[PDB]
This record gives sequence, C-alpha cells and structure tokens, in this order.
Amino acid sequence: KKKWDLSELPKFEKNFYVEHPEVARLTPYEVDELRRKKEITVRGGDVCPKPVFAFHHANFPQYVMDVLMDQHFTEPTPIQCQGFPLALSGRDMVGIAQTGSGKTLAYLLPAIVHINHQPYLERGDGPICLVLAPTRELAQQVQQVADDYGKCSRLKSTCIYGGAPKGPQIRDLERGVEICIATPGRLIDFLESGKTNLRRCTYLVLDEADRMLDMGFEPQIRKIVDQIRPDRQTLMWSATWPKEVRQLAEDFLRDYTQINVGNLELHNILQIVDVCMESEKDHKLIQLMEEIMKTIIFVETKRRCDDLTRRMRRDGWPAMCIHGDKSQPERDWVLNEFRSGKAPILIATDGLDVEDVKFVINYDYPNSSEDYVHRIGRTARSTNKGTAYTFFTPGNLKQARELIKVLEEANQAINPKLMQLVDH
Ligand SMILES: [Mg+2]
Repeated sequence: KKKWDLSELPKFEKNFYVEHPEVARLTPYEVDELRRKKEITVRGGDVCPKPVFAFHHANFPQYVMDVLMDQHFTEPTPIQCQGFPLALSGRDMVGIAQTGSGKTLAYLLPAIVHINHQPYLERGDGPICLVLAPTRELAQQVQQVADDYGKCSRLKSTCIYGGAPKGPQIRDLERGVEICIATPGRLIDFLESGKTNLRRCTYLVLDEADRMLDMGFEPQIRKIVDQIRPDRQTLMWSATWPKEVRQLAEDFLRDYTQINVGNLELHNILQIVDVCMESEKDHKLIQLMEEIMKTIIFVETKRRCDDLTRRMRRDGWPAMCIHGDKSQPERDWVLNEFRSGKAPILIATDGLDVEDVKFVINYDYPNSSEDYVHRIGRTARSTNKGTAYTFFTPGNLKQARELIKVLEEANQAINPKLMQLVDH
C-alpha cells in the first residue's frame, strides 16, 4: 500500500516496558552519571526513558532470561542499557554505535517480546519482525542469534540472502516465520513473486544503514519499506550520522530518538562559505547578526580582534573578546558573561568549550584547513542547529581547493561561487 488508512489494519501494541524499581529510584544526577560513565548520549531534546544497568531490569520473559544468564554476561552493554527501555517502550529509535557494541540483542530481544504479545501466524502470513542487513554474513550472524533466543518460545526465524539457492528459503517463508532477516535484493525478488508478504510486519530493523546506503541499496530499501505500515516500530542502527542517514531516518521513522555510544567522532552543522572582497566584510558581518532572533567570531589578529570588538561595541553590539594577551581573571569573567547571556557575542583567536553555540563566524578564514575544521568540530560536538559562516575572498586558489575538499568531505553544499574559482 502506497497510502494507508491504519483504521482498517489489525490493531497491535508496542509499549510493554515495565520499569524496574531499582531503575525508577534513580535521580536525574544519578541517571546523568550513569550515562556518562557508559558514554551514552541522547540527542536534544528527545524523550528517552532512564537506562537500565542489569538484565533483570528489562523484565524479560524467563526463557530469554534463561539463555541470557546462560551466556554468562557480567552486564549489559551501554547500547543495550539504553536501547532495551527505548525498544521495549515501543519507540522508534536511531542508534549510533560501532560494531561489537551489542546492538543485535538490543533490537532482537524486544522483537521477541513484541512478537510474543501478538497472535500466532496463520497460513500465508508474512513475518512480524523484519531485519534488513547489508551483507549475507551479518544476516547469518543475526539469524543465529535470533534462533538462539527464539527456539525456546518456538519462534521460527529465517535468513534471506542472495547467492544461496531459493528452495530452502521459499520453503521456510511458506511454512511461516515470525522473524525474517533479509538482504534487500533477494527479499524484493521473493516479494514480487509472492513467496512472502509484509502485511504482518509491525517491527522493522535497519541494521548498518550507513553501509546499506554506501553500497547502493537505498532505492531497494525504500521500495521494501514502502510496503510496511507506517504505524510500525522502526529501529535504525548506524556507525555514522551523516546527511543521507539523517534523511533516511526522517523518512522511515516517526517521533524517534537518536542515541550515541562512544565518542562523537563525526557533527553536522550548516557550514556556509561566502566569497566576498575584503572591505565588504563588515557590512555582511553586521547583517550576519541583525538576523539574531550564541555567536563566536574568529579573526586572525589580536589587533583587529580588539579592533572589531571595539567597533561593534561602538555600533552598539554586545560583543566581548578573548585572546592570549588578556589575563585569566578577565578571561574567566568574559566566559562567565558569555555563558550567562549578557555578552552573547564572543570574538576570539583561540580544549576549552562552550555549549550553547548558535552561530560561528570565521570572520577571516584561517591559513589552514586543520585550523578551520576543528573549530566546526568543537562547535558541532555540542547539541545545536548551528550554522558556521566563513568569509572567504578569492585571492588564493590552493586555499579554495583545500576549503572545497574539506566541505566535500563534510557532505556540505558548496555554493556555486566557490566552485567557480577552480572550475576552469
Ligand atoms: Mg547478498
């Protein structure tokens, strides 16, 4: 169905999470410390339940708990600690974690509970849980885990992938499976021939979405997901968080929360360069803060640092500067005024970080690309919708080449007037 009326589809539930009292009694500070010591980050802004820190906090059925304790795990992984409550609460979610973090259990055990709260499969029914994987190897791993944890509940799962004979896969699909772990191409083949359907799938998992996009599976993935009811529960997992994965998540998920495990690495702010001439900067710059509805300006000098600060304070702007020649009491005081909000405009020639960043203005482009990219990194490592402005002027060609290389590696939208400089 390309368009849906969900009131005609069978009803189903998603929220089965019963929070454990040992987790409920955690104060906000204790929850924050627990997330920090496990390197767990929640975007914004988002509505996310408290993380668990023991398997029995999840209140799993005793067969899953039996196999889990038979694995002799000392503790759940951080991605599990934060994804078990999210998934068991029926929330669509995005998980930014590397491989080996334990995401498989994190999306598979809630899938088992989700299926257990549903009626049995009738003849011809498709799978209830669909896990899309980029490679055959990952699909086989996930299927092995799913059979390890679903055999006691008598759940039937299958692995669908190309390069293998179609006979056993068709037989598994026609005899009925509640969990299907598929690669896109073979699954599309089976769907078009009617060997399986998605009318029953209420639990969608997109494993390694970044790899799936990088290998050219986006049209196939979209064709598959278009046939699944939109009121489903969707869990996307990726090792990176670039523009393509963000767009895929906004397209496939509804009211989702994004969580990160490990350090941020690479993060996405609207890096915009404008090519001007020198004496046309100030105008634009004043423009660049007459739209302020918070702001860090970078220059080359300490001389013109103080000069620009004094000139914009002459014009009436609440700007304050910081550099190496200033004392440390003055530095701490200026930073306090910046964080509290009196002086929302900081001007600097540079570890030390501030959290609330709405605009970054490299008033004069640094002489490197490394001096440029780490400013954006320090800014985007915080949670923001910031926009980094830079004032470039067409004097240097190699400089523009390096800047364009950085912008292309950042998946940014280079304005045509900067590409026009090395076009010919
Ligand atoms: Mg394949």
